[PDB]
Amino acid sequence: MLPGGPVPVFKKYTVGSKGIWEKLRVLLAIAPNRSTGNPIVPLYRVPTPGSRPEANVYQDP
Amino acid sequence: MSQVEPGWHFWLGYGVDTAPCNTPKEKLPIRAYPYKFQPNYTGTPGAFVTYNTLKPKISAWEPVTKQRS
Repeated sequence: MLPGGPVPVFKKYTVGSKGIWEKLRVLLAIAPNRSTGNPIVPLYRVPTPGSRPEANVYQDP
Repeated sequence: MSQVEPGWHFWLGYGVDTAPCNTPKEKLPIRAYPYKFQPNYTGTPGAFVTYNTLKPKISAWEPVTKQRS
């Protein structure tokens, strides 16, 4: 590759398919590399900004 | 959406991970007054009527009369 692409789907933090539907999607895709840009809910903006632990230890740099 | 109590308006909105149901006792605000939740009352008789909290800066003379003795 080059230093700037392409990159697989499973290295992209987006919600995809599972099972027979992934086997179909990689069959019917112009680029199976491409992602459905729905963020992974367990990982994106979780913990919320108003519940971060780093606030209690934050000091002025 | 004005009918959604504060705290939940933030939880609903992904601001805090913990609801005000499950928040600790120490994170809750201390109130010396009774909490009254009132939603938006626009379009109703309960709409806010603004006014001046002050009185006129220049006070006038209340006329009192004296006789020429």
